[PDB]
Amino acid sequence: NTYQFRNMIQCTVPSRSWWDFADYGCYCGCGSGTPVDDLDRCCQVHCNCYRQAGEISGCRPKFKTYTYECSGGTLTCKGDNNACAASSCDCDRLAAICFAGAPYNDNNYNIDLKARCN
Amino acid sequence: NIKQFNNMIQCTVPARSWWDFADYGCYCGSGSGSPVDDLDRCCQVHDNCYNAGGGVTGCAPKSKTYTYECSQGTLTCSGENSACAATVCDCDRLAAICFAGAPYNDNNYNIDLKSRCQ
Ligand SMILES: CC(=O)N[C@@H]1[C@@H](O)[C@H](O)[C@@H](CO)O[C@H]1O
Ligand SMILES: [Zn+2]
Ligand SMILES: [Zn+2]
Repeated sequence: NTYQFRNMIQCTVPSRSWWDFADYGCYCGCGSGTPVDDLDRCCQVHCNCYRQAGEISGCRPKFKTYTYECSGGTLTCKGDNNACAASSCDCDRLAAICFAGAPYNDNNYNIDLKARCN
Repeated sequence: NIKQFNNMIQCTVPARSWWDFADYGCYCGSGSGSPVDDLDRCCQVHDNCYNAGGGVTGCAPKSKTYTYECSQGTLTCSGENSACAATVCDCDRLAAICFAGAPYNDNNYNIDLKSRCQ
């Protein structure tokens, strides 16, 4: 669920408030257009990831509570997860890991979506 | 679905595009914090309507395609819509109608959420 994903982020990127990713580029906050950079593409893969999970009957990616462990840059989705929860967890985890490897460009935060992603 | 909602929006507010609402206030886009104005409220409810329809079975707002019509600024959802389509469709037309009537404040577009939506 959203809350768990927020933790993975604080996990892999402690030097930043999860808000730094609530409105970055064209995809962090999930939309469309040309990714602005590596970090934005991370979010691009994440939204698409959520979209595939939605194809599993009864699977609400923003809400599905899953089992995971986030230990100092280390993220682990637990096996005790069903198809929906397992898929969701791998989305968030991989996105969290992705953020950790992509530069964060202050320019790309809170950009004009109407003009830049359309 | 969202593709149909994007267009619903233009039916009632032709002078604008859905993009003007993609990043407005604290809700038109995703969800969080305290509404900013009438418009930012229209979006709160809309989302609520959606999560209420998610309660219908196998009902996915952003993805279920409904049968609607636009005739000179006035929207109409057709009857042949399944319980899920009909609910979503209505959500969207009420939102569209709510957007046209609410004031659009440039000052509340592209706002720094990390400071106005806690
Ligand atoms: C609270 C939270 O983490 N919300 C995430 C956001 O961080 C992420 O940037 C965005 C796009 O992929 O998807 C949202 O669901
Ligand atoms: Zn452990
Ligand atoms: Zn923004």
